Amino acid sequence: HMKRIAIVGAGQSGLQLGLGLLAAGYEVTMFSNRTGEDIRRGKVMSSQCMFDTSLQIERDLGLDHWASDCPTVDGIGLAVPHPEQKGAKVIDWAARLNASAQSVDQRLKIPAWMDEFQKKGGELVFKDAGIDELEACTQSHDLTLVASGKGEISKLFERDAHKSPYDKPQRALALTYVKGMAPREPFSAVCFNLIPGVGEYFVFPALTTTGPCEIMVFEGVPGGPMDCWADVKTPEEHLARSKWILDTFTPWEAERCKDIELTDDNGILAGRFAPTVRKPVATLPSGRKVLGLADVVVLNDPITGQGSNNAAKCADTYLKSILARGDGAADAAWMQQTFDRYWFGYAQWVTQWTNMLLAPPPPHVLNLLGSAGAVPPLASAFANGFDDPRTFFPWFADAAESERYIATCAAVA
Amino acid sequence: HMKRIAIVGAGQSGLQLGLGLLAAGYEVTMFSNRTGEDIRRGKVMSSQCMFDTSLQIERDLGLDHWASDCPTVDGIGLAVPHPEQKGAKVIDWAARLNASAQSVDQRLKIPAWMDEFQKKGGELVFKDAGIDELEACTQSHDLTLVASGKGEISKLFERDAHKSPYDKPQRALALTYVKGMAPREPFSAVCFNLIPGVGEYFVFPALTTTGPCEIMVFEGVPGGPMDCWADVKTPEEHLARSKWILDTFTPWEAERCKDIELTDDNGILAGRFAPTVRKPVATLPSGRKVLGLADVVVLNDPITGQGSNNAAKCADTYLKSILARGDGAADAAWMQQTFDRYWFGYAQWVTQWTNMLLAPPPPHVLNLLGSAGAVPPLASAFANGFDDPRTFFPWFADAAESERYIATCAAVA
Ligand SMILES: Cc1cc2nc3c(=O)[nH]c(=O)nc-3n(C[C@H](O)[C@H](O)[C@H](O)COP(=O)(O)OP(=O)(O)OC[C@H]3O[C@@H](n4cnc5c(N)ncnc54)[C@H](O)[C@@H]3O)c2cc1C
Ligand SMILES: Cc1cc2nc3c(=O)[nH]c(=O)nc-3n(C[C@H](O)[C@H](O)[C@H](O)COP(=O)(O)OP(=O)(O)OC[C@H]3O[C@@H](n4cnc5c(N)ncnc54)[C@H](O)[C@@H]3O)c2cc1C
Ligand SMILES: c1ccc2[nH]ccc2c1
Ligand SMILES: c1ccc2[nH]ccc2c1
Ligand SMILES: c1ccc2[nH]ccc2c1
Ligand SMILES: c1ccc2[nH]ccc2c1
Ligand SMILES: c1ccc2[nH]ccc2c1
Ligand SMILES: c1ccc2[nH]ccc2c1
Ligand SMILES: c1ccc2[nH]ccc2c1
Ligand SMILES: c1ccc2[nH]ccc2c1
Ligand SMILES: c1ccc2[nH]ccc2c1
Ligand SMILES: c1ccc2[nH]ccc2c1
Ligand SMILES: c1ccc2[nH]ccc2c1
Ligand SMILES: c1ccc2[nH]ccc2c1
Ligand SMILES: c1ccc2[nH]ccc2c1
Ligand SMILES: c1ccc2[nH]ccc2c1
Ligand code: NA
Ligand code: NA
Repeated sequence: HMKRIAIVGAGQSGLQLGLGLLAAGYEVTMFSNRTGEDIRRGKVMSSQCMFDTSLQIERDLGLDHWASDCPTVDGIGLAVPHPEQKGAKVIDWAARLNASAQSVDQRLKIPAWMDEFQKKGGELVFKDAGIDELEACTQSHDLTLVASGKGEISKLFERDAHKSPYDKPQRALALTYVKGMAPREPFSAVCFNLIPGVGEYFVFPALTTTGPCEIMVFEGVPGGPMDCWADVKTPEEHLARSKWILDTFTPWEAERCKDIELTDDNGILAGRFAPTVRKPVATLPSGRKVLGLADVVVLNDPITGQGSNNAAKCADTYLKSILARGDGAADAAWMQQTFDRYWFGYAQWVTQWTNMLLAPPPPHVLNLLGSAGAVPPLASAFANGFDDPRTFFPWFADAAESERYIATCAAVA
Repeated sequence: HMKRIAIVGAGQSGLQLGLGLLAAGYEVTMFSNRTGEDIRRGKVMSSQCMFDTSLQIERDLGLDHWASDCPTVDGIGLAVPHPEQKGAKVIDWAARLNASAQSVDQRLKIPAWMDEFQKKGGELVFKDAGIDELEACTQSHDLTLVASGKGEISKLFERDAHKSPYDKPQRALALTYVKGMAPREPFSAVCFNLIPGVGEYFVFPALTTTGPCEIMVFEGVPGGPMDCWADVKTPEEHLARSKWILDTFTPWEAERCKDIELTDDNGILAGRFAPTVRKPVATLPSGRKVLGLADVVVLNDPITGQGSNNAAKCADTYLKSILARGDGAADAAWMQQTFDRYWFGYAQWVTQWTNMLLAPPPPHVLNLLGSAGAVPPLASAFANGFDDPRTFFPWFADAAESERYIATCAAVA
């Protein structure tokens, strides 16, 4: 009678997909390796800035439960320190987003969606799932998906070397969730601070388990002055190192932080990983097959702020493919084509752009970013491209095309 | 109080946009150069095969008025004549679409949407609009759009030479709407017949003013054996020349046509045009500005079946941009950014792919099309790519990437 879907991994993409499937009349089994409460009170996992298109995917499913309470992010700003004048910027501009972005802590969203999943009839099973659970799921369900993010079981899927130009981390990452930051005026924004040869500091308002906050995101070229977390062993030390980066590299941002505190002692993170794309179909010892979802198959560095946007868009594409398939077999071909539509239609572009941004920038890029400060339509294109990075091609990557786009923008300024 | 939008040109994109704007509470003025009835009873304009994503845009607006009555197109087929054996094919395969396509004659859809537009409160003005009407609209409306398709006033917009690699027609076109064709079994499809060095014949079921039909689409390399319409001066002669092409080049299709008749004497068309992209902002003598929509700014050869899909997607992107803008100015910068989002996010890919397909194919393409006949997942990717041609990049265009995609497909077959 009823089609039955198993999802291993209770994360953003898995739960969005599972909730959509329940609403469409499927039976859904989901495995989680943590309780909701331990997720709420555990370490942060991301900075999860979702732009309008991803937000709308959630709205269309009825899952925008924090829309009113979560602060809106209304623009993007970009600043570059002056090579000469201390504490001055040589580039400093901003542009409004055509529609707001929002960052709802996954510590809030994932547990609440787990609650909703059970209320809507999903079967939530608690276990650190392994091969045995995948073998069991594939015998009792029409389709089994792995949605375990950066978890170890994700390595069941073969690395796709041609889609993975990097095999090492390209940035040392850290997150710091704080209260008390002076609000940005006259509108909120993701404040991008690009430190040439050193790294990046991004900061924006968000909602966490103690209410509204701002999230500080730090990325450092490995071995550089912002690869600076190895000796940090306490929350107090993490807050202090966060303020040290701002004092040292972005004193204009330190002026907003004279009174910041951590939201909670678990509102901190540091780590690193190599960008990786994996093949989406994994074969179990039995010969049965499972399909990878979102970060299991496409894992990008957070520098472009796309992971949670990718997660929403991936789960949307997979849900649409399931609903269209009907009673057709969920075989390896269908699985692969489902991933291919996500990859070739969308994620290949997000991934190529993110991987290029991790490398040292060519000269036409500096000209582009500086020109944006004098050409508001170009600044606007930069800001709104974060909602659909396909719109950056080819002009972000090619000098001649970048000059042509600057000219188009200047002509309507 | 109310924002007011003028649209010059009562075509598919203009009417979809106008109806969406009325539903959102805007005042809309629209200019048409023909009455609804003369459109219904006049010459056909297109073959308007719309794939699922475009169909869903219409559904989401409540405009899928023919969904139940229009025959569904459930797949794509590809056939290539054998160079040796007479009347045989060396390639002949098909694949199912993940969701049906539909072709509702614009002679039906445009007049019915004009009726709906008036019923929903739009102001429909009948005049062959010129500069004077654009000058008048721009004084009395917040935003004026030109949606006149292949009409002469579209030339108010400057040709974009960098986005327009062609300045001459690349195919001699013809359309023939017929009754009596044997239905394709066991499922309907767009039957692609590629005649190397000569042209293309496509055929699929559709709905017109006399009910269900099939549409024959002919494209001929200029000066070749299928550039064969210049001496056709009557409907009877047009039907006969249509059957001659099938008898001569695709006798397997002629077997379905032993009993075909025209749906009506105006169910025929022949012509040609150069693919053209235009700059989207036009400046009137007064200095006020107007924004071009759909075929006014991006006009592709029909060979890839995308014009009406582009029209729906363009009007969707423009409607979303208007709704997000609120009371912000509809200035040249906003106009340009609205087009840019359509172009860089979507249409640049449809356009580049369509323009490459008009040129003689490189060897890796023949290998790809032949391999699809032995690799069903690749045939499926080919078919479903017509719903989002971004999914064809880069593997349709690059030999090495084409070989990699064939390998991915063969591994899950
Ligand atoms: C520092 C940092 C900052 C980021 N900032 C942003 C940002 O600003 N914007 C943005 O869009 N993205 C951002 N991201 C990325 C984004 O958070 C992720 O890409 C997103 O969470 C991916 O969703 P997912 O559903 O694939 O995985 P997740 O949401 O991580 O879900 C995976 C879940 O599976 C569980 N799991 C693992 N193994 C198992 C197992 N064996 N059995 C059962 N369950 C298991 C895990 O516990 C976890 O809860 C950031 C990431 C990092 C690291
Ligand atoms: C032979 C052929 C086959 C095709 N087959 C397909 C297919 O299979 N699939 C597909 O998706 N697309 C196909 N197309 C393309 C598709 O039909 C068009 O791209 C689509 O109609 C574009 O919509 P539009 O709204 O931009 O223009 P239209 O829908 O053409 O609307 C333009 C309207 O503006 C009116 N107008 C012109 N000048 C003025 C003026 N001065 N004042 C007022 N009104 C004016 C015109 O009379 C017309 O009604 C085909 C095209 C051709 C020529
Ligand atoms: C170019 C522009 C700005 C810069 N700040 C520090 C180095 C450097 C180089
Ligand atoms: C190790 C790594 C990074 C650092 N930045 C400043 C001091 C320092 C030490
Ligand atoms: C939005 C945009 C870019 C970003 N980089 C890191 C976090 C983040 C959020
Ligand atoms: C994806 C594809 C086909 C399917 N048949 C039953 C469930 C299911 C999921
Ligand atoms: C966002 C993130 C990193 C970047 N490096 C250069 C531009 C840029 C934008
Ligand atoms: C193109 C290539 C490499 C790059 N690194 C940062 C921006 C950028 C653009
Ligand atoms: C992020 C977004 C767009 C961009 N264009 C050039 C560099 C770059 C970085
Ligand atoms: C290659 C394949 C098929 C063909 N039919 C006619 C010429 C030709 C060339
Ligand atoms: C002119 C053009 C094309 C043609 N195909 C067959 C005869 C003929 C004449
Ligand atoms: C669908 C797909 C391709 C096509 N080429 C011409 C008409 C047509 C319809
Ligand atoms: C597009 C953009 C801004 C606008 N303000 C009023 C109407 C309108 C349309
Ligand atoms: C559709 C239309 C034209 C084409 N030429 C080669 C492949 C192909 C597909
Ligand atoms: C790449 C380049 C040119 C082409 N002509 C027909 C198919 C095709 C693909
Ligand atoms: C149409 C669609 C996809 C394609 N891949 C190679 C040629 C070609 C034509
Ligand atoms: Na300043
Ligand atoms: Na046959």
